[PDB]
Amino acid sequence: MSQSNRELVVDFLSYKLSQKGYSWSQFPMAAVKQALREAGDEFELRYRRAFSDLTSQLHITPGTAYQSFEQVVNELFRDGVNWGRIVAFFSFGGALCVESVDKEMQVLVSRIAAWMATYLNDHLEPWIQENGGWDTFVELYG
Repeated sequence: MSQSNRELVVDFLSYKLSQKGYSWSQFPMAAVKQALREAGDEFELRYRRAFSDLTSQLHITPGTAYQSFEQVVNELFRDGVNWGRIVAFFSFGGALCVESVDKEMQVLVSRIAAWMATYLNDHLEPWIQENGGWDTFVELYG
């Protein structure tokens, strides 16, 4: 999970940046990654606001600390965790990275990736592991 999740986060963020015309140079596993990439595209297809409100609540700068990131991300889970909210969490991180590149703060991309892995391992893996693990995610979104 530690390294697994780190790799999962980097893959999704790299996918999103590539897809959107940005560089990703600031950085069954294969089945998990693919399922998550598609899940995110489906999610963003419906919700296209890009978490403007949440990103505004965060207004990320090189000075922003994890605790602030954690506090804002917690908003997605006020009613607890579920697969859709985990997908939204990945999408939110992608949105934060795109925003960071648009502001010429590409230095933040690897930082956001680290923050996401930390948050995933700390707050989301408990629920994930209790509900089938990533195997169930693939089975549900693959």
